[PDB]
Amino acid sequence: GLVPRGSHMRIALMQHTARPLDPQHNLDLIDDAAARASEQGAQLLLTPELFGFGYVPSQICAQVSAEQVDAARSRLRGIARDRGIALVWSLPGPEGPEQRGITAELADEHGEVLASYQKVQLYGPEEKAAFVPGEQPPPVLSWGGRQLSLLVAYDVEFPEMVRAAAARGAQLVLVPTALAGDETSVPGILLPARAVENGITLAYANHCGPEGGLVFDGGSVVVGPAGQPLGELGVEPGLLVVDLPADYLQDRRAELHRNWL
Amino acid sequence: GLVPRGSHMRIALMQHTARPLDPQHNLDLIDDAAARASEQGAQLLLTPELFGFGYVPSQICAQVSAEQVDAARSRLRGIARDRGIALVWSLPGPEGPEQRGITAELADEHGEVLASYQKVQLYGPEEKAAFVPGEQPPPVLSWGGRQLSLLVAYDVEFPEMVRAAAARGAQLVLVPTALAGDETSVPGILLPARAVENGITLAYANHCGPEGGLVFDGGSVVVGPAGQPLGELGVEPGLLVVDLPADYLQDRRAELHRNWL
Repeated sequence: GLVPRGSHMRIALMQHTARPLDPQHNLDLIDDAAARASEQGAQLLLTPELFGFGYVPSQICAQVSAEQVDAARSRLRGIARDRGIALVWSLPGPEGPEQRGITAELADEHGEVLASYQKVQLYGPEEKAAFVPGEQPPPVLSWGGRQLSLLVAYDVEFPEMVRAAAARGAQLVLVPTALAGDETSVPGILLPARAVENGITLAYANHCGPEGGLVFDGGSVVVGPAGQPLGELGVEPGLLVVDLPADYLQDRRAELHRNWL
Repeated sequence: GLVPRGSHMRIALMQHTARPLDPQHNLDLIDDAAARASEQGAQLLLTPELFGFGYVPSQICAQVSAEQVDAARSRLRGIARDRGIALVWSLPGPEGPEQRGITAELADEHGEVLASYQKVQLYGPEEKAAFVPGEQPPPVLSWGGRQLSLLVAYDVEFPEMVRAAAARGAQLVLVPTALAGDETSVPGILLPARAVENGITLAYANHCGPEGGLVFDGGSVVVGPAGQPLGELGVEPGLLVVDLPADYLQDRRAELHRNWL
């Protein structure tokens, strides 16, 4: 509804099912969500991990070329510009099939790519075969009055990954994901802790329903600094729209912690 | 009740109010709990942070001598031996008032002190004035068929501290605490995450009720590896008795995480 008195940031999360290896279909779905989010007053849309090709790691490695990834990336830059909305997507990275990782990028409302990040924590044997892990810490950048960061899926389950973002100043961590198998503890136990233990907000945008042999949980959610959901979806497709409104980060004895991991 | 088929470890947690600066009274309370726990078949009793002198950091620094700490320590070693129960307590450390920290020690059922640990993460200005922070990682040792570790209070709120224990092999992390001010997020959001994110069990033994100007929350709890409470108390004094029955620890990219804290 109308923009509320105490908020100058409205975000949207797209939760939907992707079709393996059908980028025209999946990117159309993102385009539809982007238009809808923009009409609803959202300034940014977060979309799920690997949505443009479906969550099919071994098929992506075997069948999706670099030129086909770049074509999807171009289309997504165009959707950000043409729908006038910042957009976070996740595709394979730009290198050859055996050299690339899983990435996330943020384009602003002008279509300018502000940040790119390569998933550091790959999940399971299929992802580890299909992709190269990232080696760089999460980026943190000013946008819309806050410091935003990016992580991908399994990364958020590691307190170290969220702490790395918060250490660089992050306030709002945006996380494309692909979580299947009724893993309730991730959004139900881990995200709230990641929010509280850093004093940050996180947004987690999942696939939902059957896709690529798996059953995605939905459960997309935005969690505030007190660990409470500001908004959440269940298992069905949806567009979640949320208005955003002793100290751990300074107290942590990071010079000792770094020697004890 | 009777020892159950699938469990060979029964632990107890003492939740009670301490009297500031009255060790005879507070150590009697521990003795009472130890006897009761042993009768109930528990093999170990966990007791709260600084219970023997009360949670009064500035008064401990100003008024409690090293010889008075050592006298309390001796009494607690004797309670472990004489009640035939392993005992985790927390007192000031053994040094002079301006050189010591807040510690936790574990004595076995023979009264042998197996481990000592000095709290690394001091909470607030009063503790930081009254005590010196620890510089060593948490200890991990075999006892009762598992790897046990110790942390104290605020330490457990840092994922890095629990990860440091789990990295050394910990399976069961025992935590004397003193949590006041209706801080629900600690036992309600952070402990479950610390358990899940490491695949461990944690035990958290609090004070309860008014003491030393503060109002302790109770809420003592044992959390299993799925993040669910195996047993819990509310705000009243009690003796909680619990029978104990992709992979984060190996997947974490600790060599990168250590550079990003």
